[PDB]
Amino acid sequence: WMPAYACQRPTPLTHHNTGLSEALEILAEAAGFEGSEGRLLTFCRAASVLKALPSPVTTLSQLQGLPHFGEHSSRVVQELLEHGVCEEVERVRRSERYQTMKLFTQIFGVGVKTADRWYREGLRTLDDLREQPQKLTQQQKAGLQHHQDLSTPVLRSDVDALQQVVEEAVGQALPGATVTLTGGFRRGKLQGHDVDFLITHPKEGQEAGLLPRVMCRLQDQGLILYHQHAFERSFCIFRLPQPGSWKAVRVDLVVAPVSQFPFALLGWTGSKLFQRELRRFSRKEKGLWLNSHGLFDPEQKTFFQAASEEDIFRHLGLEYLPPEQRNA
DNA sequence: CGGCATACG
DNA sequence: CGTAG
DNA sequence: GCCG
Ligand SMILES: [Cl-]
Ligand SMILES: [Mg+2]
Ligand SMILES: [Mg+2]
Ligand code: NA
Repeated sequence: WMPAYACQRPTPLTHHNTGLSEALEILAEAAGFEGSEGRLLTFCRAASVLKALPSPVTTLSQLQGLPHFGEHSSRVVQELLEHGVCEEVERVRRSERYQTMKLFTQIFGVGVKTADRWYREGLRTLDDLREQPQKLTQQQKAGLQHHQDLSTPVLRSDVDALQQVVEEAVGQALPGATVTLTGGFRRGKLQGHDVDFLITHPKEGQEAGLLPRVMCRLQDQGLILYHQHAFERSFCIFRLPQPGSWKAVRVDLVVAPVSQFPFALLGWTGSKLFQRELRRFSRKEKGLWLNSHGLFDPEQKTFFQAASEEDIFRHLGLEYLPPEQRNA
């Protein structure tokens, strides 16, 4: 009675198998660092299955019949249950390759392919990167300059303050436009790496051209430490007040027309695995194509209208899950 | 075996 | 190539 | 790495 797709089952933020899921997610991350997207997906899916269980796994027996647990993931769990550590996981953790790829990929502007190239060139530390800055993109220069602040968690107190300043700019840019908190905070997280906001307007079409107007106003208020600048997604670094000072915070701003707002809200609320699984479910089980703009029936060549996330779950024949249960 | 989500900057 | 969930 |  464990469904195979993560979007078919509630996954709360906190659960009963934290240590086991964390170990599998190390292997998933390492698989991604080597370009093994299929193995990354299986380890992520197996980890997420454990997050959805109603109690702790105490015996290997309890994995039988669970989807995404075969010989490899079962052996990892068996060793953690019997010995408290998995040798494979500890070897990954200790490896120079894992540690450096993790360090490099957590820089804003650096992905797996860039990190891997730097690794092969012999680079290992952030100061190694700062010693050859003409090699860096301006986005990477920003990510490196701000790396320390961006490594500090954002608190829910921080979010409320940023939401207020974003609403002020949005209101001047387009009266009546609204700002909705999305991402991990909408799933109930008390901390985050960034803050995600979704912007729309109740009159279809009025949101066209909005984001440049919003960003120009935030920049004029001195709040933008970095951004890339027609566009509809902005990946920014904001100045957030602190006692006697301030800190840099990643903020994403997205604009959607109100007709697409439920699809954008669903996508930007995540989790990442939940959205991948939902889109896979849509296509492979229902023959419908889902993204953050809409839901397409490729046979009738028609888009589904949705007025709510509830509509979208119903369209897909899935029982509704609130954001707090999408923590796959 | 093929498949593994699907966009925008 | 990077970014997003 | 696992599923269908
Ligand atoms: Cl793979
Ligand atoms: Mg976020
Ligand atoms: Mg984000
Ligand atoms: Na990065």
